[PDB]
Amino acid sequence: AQYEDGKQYTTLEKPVAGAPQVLEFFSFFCPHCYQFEEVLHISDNVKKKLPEGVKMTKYHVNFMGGDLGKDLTQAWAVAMALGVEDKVTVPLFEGVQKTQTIRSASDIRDVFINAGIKGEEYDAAWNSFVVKSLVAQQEKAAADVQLRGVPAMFVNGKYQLNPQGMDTSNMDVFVQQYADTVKYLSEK
Ligand SMILES: COc1cccc(-c2ccc3c(CC(=O)O)c(-c4cccc(C(=O)O)c4)oc3c2)c1
Repeated sequence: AQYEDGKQYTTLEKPVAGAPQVLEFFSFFCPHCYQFEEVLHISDNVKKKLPEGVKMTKYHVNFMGGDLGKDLTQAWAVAMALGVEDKVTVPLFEGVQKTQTIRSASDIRDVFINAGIKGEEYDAAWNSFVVKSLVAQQEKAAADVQLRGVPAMFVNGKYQLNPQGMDTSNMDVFVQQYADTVKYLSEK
């Protein structure tokens, strides 16, 4: 077959029930995730190939960056609660990996302030129990699939993308086949 279990994707031994249709995990400390987001724009290219209105979920992970890595998961929960993901994704990636000016929770907060999020607005969400639940959601999702590495993408909580089975000769070709695989899986 053109698509085969173990080539472009893998099947989860224990399927996860009720998971998001398309769920990808990432870390602002993850170098591959930087390439995925800023150079390849994988998520946006996957979204453009799925049926309009499909649910695309993106969660941060804890297992990179120790203390800061957990602050970034809470900061991503803040971004999700306020709906400012598209405003802080770039500066956070570059703050951590390009300029390396993000070394504390306050430095993370600076990115939101510079992005236009009001100070009181950010601090209220940071300490809100809505955000604490969003943090638990992200952790539960990663735990459900026994996530040990990022970047990663799962489809309907049963199939896991295998980026190792694609050609990296061409930036655009790699993205296209990745997105086509997600489409194929979502139609399974
Ligand atoms: C077209 O030019 C470019 C320009 C910028 C980046 C890339 C590029 C190429 C190859 C990969 C691979 C697979 C591999 O390492 O073989 C991964 C990856 C993804 C998720 C998890 C893991 C893991 O194993 O944890 C690895 O990300 C890649 C990114 C290519």
